[PDB]
Amino acid sequence: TAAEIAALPRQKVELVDPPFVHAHSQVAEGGPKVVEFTMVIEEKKIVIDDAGTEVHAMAFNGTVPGPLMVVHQDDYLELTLINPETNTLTHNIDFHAATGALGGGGLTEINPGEKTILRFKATKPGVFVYHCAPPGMVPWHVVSGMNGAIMVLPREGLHDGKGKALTYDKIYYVGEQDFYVPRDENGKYKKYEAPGDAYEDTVKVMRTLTPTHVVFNGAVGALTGDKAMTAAVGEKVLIVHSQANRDTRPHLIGGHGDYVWATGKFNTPPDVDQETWFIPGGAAGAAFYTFQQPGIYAYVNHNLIEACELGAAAHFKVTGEWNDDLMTSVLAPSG
Amino acid sequence: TAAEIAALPRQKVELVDPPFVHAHSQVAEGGPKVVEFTMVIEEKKIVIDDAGTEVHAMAFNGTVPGPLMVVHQDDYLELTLINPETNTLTHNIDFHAATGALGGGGLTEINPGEKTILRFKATKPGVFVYHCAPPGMVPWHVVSGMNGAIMVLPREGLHDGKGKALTYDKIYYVGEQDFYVPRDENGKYKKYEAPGDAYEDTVKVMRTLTPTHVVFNGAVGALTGDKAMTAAVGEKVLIVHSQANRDTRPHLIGGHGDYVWATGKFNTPPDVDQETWFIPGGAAGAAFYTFQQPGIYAYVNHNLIEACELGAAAHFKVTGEWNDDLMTSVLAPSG
Amino acid sequence: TAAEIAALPRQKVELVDPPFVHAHSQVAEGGPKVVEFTMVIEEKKIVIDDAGTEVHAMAFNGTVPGPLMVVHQDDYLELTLINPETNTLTHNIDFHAATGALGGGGLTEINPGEKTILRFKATKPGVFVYHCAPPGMVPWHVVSGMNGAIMVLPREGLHDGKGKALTYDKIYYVGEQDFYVPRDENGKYKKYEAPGDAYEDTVKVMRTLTPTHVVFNGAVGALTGDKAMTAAVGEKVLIVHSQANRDTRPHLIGGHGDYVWATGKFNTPPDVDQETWFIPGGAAGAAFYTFQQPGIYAYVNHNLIEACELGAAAHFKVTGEWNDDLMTSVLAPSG
Ligand SMILES: [Cu+2]
Ligand SMILES: [Cu+2]
Ligand SMILES: [Cu+2]
Ligand SMILES: [Cu+2]
Ligand SMILES: [Cu+2]
Ligand SMILES: [Cu+2]
Repeated sequence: TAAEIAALPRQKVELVDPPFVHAHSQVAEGGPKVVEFTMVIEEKKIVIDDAGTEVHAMAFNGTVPGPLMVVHQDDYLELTLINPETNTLTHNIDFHAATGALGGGGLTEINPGEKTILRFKATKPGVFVYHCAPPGMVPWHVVSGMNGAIMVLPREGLHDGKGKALTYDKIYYVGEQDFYVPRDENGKYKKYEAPGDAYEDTVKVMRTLTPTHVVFNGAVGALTGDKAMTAAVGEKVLIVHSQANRDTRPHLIGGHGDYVWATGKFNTPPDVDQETWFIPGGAAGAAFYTFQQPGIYAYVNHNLIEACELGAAAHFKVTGEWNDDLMTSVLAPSG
Repeated sequence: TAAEIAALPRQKVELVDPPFVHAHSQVAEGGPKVVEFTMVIEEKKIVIDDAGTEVHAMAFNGTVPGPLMVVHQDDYLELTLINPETNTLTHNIDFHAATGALGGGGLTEINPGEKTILRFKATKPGVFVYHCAPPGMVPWHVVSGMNGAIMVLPREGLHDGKGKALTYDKIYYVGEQDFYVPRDENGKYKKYEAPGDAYEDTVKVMRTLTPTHVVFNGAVGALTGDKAMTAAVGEKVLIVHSQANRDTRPHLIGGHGDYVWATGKFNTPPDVDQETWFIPGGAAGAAFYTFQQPGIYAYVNHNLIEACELGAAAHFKVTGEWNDDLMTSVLAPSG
Repeated sequence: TAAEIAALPRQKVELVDPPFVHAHSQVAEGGPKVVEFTMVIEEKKIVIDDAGTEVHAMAFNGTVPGPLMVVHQDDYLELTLINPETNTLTHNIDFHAATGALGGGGLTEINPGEKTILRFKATKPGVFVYHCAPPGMVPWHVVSGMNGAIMVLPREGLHDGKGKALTYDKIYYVGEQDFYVPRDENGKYKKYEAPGDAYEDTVKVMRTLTPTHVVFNGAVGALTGDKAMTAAVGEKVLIVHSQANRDTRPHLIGGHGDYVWATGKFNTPPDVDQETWFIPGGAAGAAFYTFQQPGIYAYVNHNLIEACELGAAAHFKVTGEWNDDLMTSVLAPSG
């Protein structure tokens, strides 16, 4: 009822940049809450590869992907979305988790200099994409990086197909972005003064359905080297993966997805013992794995051209003790 | 036996043009029936976009997609298929729902001026693609629009994964078509005086595996404006979706798939609470949704380039009262 | 322990060429074993189409795909991998079935003239891709044919979703391969006299994400005509299908997938009554079907351009008596 909603507790949360995730509890603390987030939209030039290739990103909270928001089923998510006067374009937000008004898009169209506050009830548990979607320019905003995900945890937290609690020690959010960067006749990537300048050239590339780059966390190598994700043997990790526009097929090289909600929806029982899972464009999925071996793992989109040539590869650096039962080199490489 | 089959009641059905579906009962009335359908194939020029782009379509019942035929499990589907002498090509039909002879393809090869009658037992419940498949010319016929779907309902109607009856108030059939239209050196679509004139140029485009157009009900915007699908708050709608040649990833913008038979087969428990489902090329799927919010919804292939640039977008106009518990604008776009 | 493993029975298994599979028991013979395989890597020219197009194949056991290795859950797979001096490249192996060191890749890097012996515990039941993945050269080896699959059977054989036993009479392994063959200025496929000579040209084609050829068992027609797979009405057949780099959507034309482990993993219950299933790039899947009709069946990737234009089509030739209840030509094609 009116009073019931009015009387619910309100709680502000500080966001953190992907692949890290803000403070949350797996089991819901008490009854339904109105969980409050604020994101400022930033239009800005980003460098997406080691050749200095530039995109005019359109970035929720200044990042590609935008940050993971975490709430529980039947909480309310209340987003203040801010479009500073320094931006050039109108923006909005479509939460796939939400019901009504084009996911919120119809209620959140903000010009530069405007802000809005949207509340919705998170009625369905799962990981879900969100993305900007201005009428008439939807894909251009999405493929300029204006997308992220949220997670709506069951109130009792995660469970396997038998209702046994699944509790992660850490969580990472990998947002995968297909970029479409115009090139000149000499094959060199083009640069533009303002976002709108690139519109016509970019749509032409979009229509080929062939990304120039496919990247995690906004750039080639963003989650490799000193920025590899980490775990220890014995540690239970949840990996949330989203792709707002194009299919992907995540794979943990050297590992598995012990439980994978490939559709991203927690009331759909997870697949198990997965090698390579599939997330369609416009969706998020989640994989749960318990690390068994130390070492460097690669986490990839298993179209290995996309992974190795186009940028869709991350690493995990895992500490701990080798398990010779699971794997051993009986004879090391030799003549 | 032939004698028992001959003793079964016949029902002659009048097909209707997609996205509408001929009158049927969700729960089968009586025992197995021989359900009779007739379709005339029409080779016809169709306009697929607002610019006036033309395709020489090959159209079951004169429409792209072909109409949805509805029977119950263990009914027999008896199709009279006619290839009028005004056509120039040989045609046939492959029913994915059928068992033997290349889905019926082997038994239904008809030249212009010929007809045939094929009967098959609908032994498996689900939605299934049908399409033309003439030896040596299979993809050309299919991507010229010569495909549709059937639905084989369980005799006891639909149920969810857990024995709850699911009874829809209305059903729509969205057929999605990838088209491969040749262009001139100035990037303008080519027209051909005869279907044959288009062939070589079309196979070249087909080889790029990149359609020029991806459309619902035969054309860009075919299911928008005054041809939008309709519903009301509280109404239960089944959306059957097919793609005979190429993957798709349906999404109801502002909604969900409450129950999605993503593989299209009713003995495979549906996924639930879906944001974006996946239907592989050569299959049909179905989603069941109860509308909770009024207004415009877009229904899209959620590669948003395919939706917004290439044509794969439809609308639903939904009447009724707004639910502020589910979503509200706390603060409308403001300075 | 190492001692306990050293004390387990060793079995030497002899590999057979796809699509055939080496002798095995569906239900496990005795307790865990160390199952021993040996494969020599062969770099050779293969001809992949009727125009005499050549690929520099990198072939496990001299075939594309490499052979299917069959073990049971909690057996040990011990592979001796040999890289002869007649080869020019460094190679390794990543088993998606294995846990640690990039699936074995980190421990199996062998130059020509070298060999290695890897052992891993097959802890998860299912069909799983394996492939070469040399640092810095991963997609190039994979798309040159350096991949296959293994099957790790549940010790008690296959069951359906309800633990009812599923026993096949025949098993076939179909390896699907996307090839990226460079062309000259006139659209002719290029030939090279060393694998390395083709590298740069191939990388350029790979980056289009558009294969020039998509084939089964290494070439157009490799599993059609005389080389059709065979079955009889009433026989239960398991069809294993893998694709190491790119999505596929298998379909048995005239048939179905009665049970389909679309993810390839046996602890994930199978989909049923399938028309067309989906296997993401980097994975294997398996379909079980009981033939009910005799004749030619086509088994395809149901992107029909990929099947009929690019080469992704096989045949089954099935003996037996026609079932007129299932399907009958009521009226044969007639004027
Ligand atoms: Cu935007
Ligand atoms: Cu969306
Ligand atoms: Cu036809
Ligand atoms: Cu088909
Ligand atoms: Cu290799
Ligand atoms: Cu791999």
